[PDB]
Amino acid sequence: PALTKSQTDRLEVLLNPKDEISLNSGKPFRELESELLSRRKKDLQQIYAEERENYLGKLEREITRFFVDRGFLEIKSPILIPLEYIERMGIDNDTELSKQIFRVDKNFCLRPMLAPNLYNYLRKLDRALPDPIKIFEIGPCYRKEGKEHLEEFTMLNFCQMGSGCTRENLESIITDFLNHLGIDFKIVGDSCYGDTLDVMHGDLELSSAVVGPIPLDREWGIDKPWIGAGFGLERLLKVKHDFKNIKRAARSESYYNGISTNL
Ligand SMILES: C#CCOC(=O)NCCCC[C@@H](N)C(=O)OP(=O)(O)OC[C@H]1O[C@@H](n2cnc3c(N)ncnc32)[C@H](O)[C@@H]1O
Ligand SMILES: [Mg+2]
Repeated sequence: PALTKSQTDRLEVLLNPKDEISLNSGKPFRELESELLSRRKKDLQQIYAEERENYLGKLEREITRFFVDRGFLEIKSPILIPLEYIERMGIDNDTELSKQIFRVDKNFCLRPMLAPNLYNYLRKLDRALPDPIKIFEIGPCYRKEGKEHLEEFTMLNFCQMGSGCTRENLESIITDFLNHLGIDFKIVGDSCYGDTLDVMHGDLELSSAVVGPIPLDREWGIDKPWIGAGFGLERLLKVKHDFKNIKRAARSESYYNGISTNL
């Protein structure tokens, strides 16, 4: 008897990218399932015996090291932010991203992006720190949203403001970063300040990057050249570990380092 679609779905939960097992050599479902359960249990046992690190935590630590070592100040800013910051980001009450915001009270929301707090840090730090100002943050962001989007995700955003804010410098930082992580990519932009660049892995967007200045800056009291980019950590993990589904890379009770916890 052929496997049912439901049975196949169940085995796929238990399958890890490089399992050499074949789902069509006569073995009944129960046997295939039992084999995969054994393997996934042994995977968790191995993590628990040796490293004990969560991939999302560990990636955050590796990225933090990378940016700190290259002169960028580590920021930890609020996750719960004023709703006014979203409007000030140019996201109107009729925009599609406006419908994706998780509101919390009359006045607050879960940040859907790192830009507003980083804008405020850039303005504030310009009074204390020498040119150029280099900062980054990694942490949770939220958007009401498939196989590439999560409602709860983790962004890296880095910024430089003042001298050296060129397209070439931005591309070089992106290039050093992803070659450090071991992640294949191409940078796409219309090749003729103002530019947005997409960092792609095949069809998957890893990042949107901006060469400022842009008109939005004045809303935030910023009037200097700047460059920056945001990367989703769950996307980076998905690519690095070859997960078929991004939910395997997320904060989750169903997956641990891309291993099913329903065993
Ligand atoms: C001060 C200052 C200025 O600083 C800056 O603003 N500097 C320039 C950075 C601007 C770009 C960026 N920061 C941005 O605005 O969000 P995005 O919608 O473009 O998506 C960014 C990335 O987040 C991930 N991502 C987004 N949505 C999701 C999701 N639902 N699930 C998983 N991953 C996601 C994914 O990797 C995507 O490519
Ligand atoms: Mg984008």
